Amino acid sequence: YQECLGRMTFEIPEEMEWATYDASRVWQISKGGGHNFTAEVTAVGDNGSYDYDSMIFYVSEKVDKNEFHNASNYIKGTAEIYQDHLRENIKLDKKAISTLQKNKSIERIKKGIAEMEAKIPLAKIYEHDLGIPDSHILGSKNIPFHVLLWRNQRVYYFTFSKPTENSAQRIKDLIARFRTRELYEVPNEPGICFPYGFIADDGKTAYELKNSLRFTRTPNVIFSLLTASANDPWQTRPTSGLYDSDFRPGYDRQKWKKSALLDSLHIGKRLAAFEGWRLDPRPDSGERERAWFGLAHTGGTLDPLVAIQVQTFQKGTDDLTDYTPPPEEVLPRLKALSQSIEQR
Repeated sequence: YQECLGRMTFEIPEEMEWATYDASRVWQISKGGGHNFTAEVTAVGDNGSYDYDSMIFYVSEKVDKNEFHNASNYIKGTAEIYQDHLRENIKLDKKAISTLQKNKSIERIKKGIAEMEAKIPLAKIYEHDLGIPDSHILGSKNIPFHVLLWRNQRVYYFTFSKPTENSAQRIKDLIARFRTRELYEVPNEPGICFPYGFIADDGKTAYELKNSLRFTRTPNVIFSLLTASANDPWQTRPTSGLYDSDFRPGYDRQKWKKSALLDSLHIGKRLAAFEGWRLDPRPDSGERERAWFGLAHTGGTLDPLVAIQVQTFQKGTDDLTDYTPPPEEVLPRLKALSQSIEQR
């Protein structure tokens, strides 16, 4: 009873839920942050990167086909808002130059003008027909980047950061190897998985993936899983999307005690330390809410980096109606999943 991410796979001790891009924000997937579970039950940066033309890519939860069109229309919309913004900024500096000539620096301004004046025709978005069904392929007049795919009630958004003069053909070649997938369907072929997605390939292209899981019966704990090919170009470290509010929580030291949380764990057969912190209510204060955090990782250097970030969310932080279970109830099912990890 498996599932995969990146180039590996793992069994699951029961029901689990992938974090997917928010249904209510699919219209602004163009502003891409990351998948969540809820609005506030989230890891930072749950998406995917792939060493095609610097590709970042996401996958939404099930939405109506209307959001697919909204996404495309937001891209087009913000792109002419930009132009307007450039057009007025061009004038605001032209007014600056004259205020100046009243009295070499004006030179420096006239280029900024000439260079955002050249930006204007390229800031316009157009639709490219590359003969792809149920799609919105947007881009400049010469070059496509941005691909929205409508597939099984979900939007899939791929966006290319370093496109080329040959982008049209490169986008049609890659999409050809894309394929939807369903929960627990494990491909039998070189490729990289993400939630409900898959991209067949040679097994040689560099990648970095991160997406959180949730045991459906324990919603308050999430497991951000992180994997990247060996010595990846984005230099993604085991703490990649973590940031320090996870390392030192804010708690009032008088009603909750913050004790270090130290354990050990297996990924494949390699053993790695899981070390983080832990929050529990002192016996006197009448509190039940708990919180813990933890991270294990095996590099990284001759095979893919695999890391596990765990974090906790509080009761009433969304649709969460119970207190966080303490780690001794979650960790066994985590270690079980952890040991089952293997490449494909």
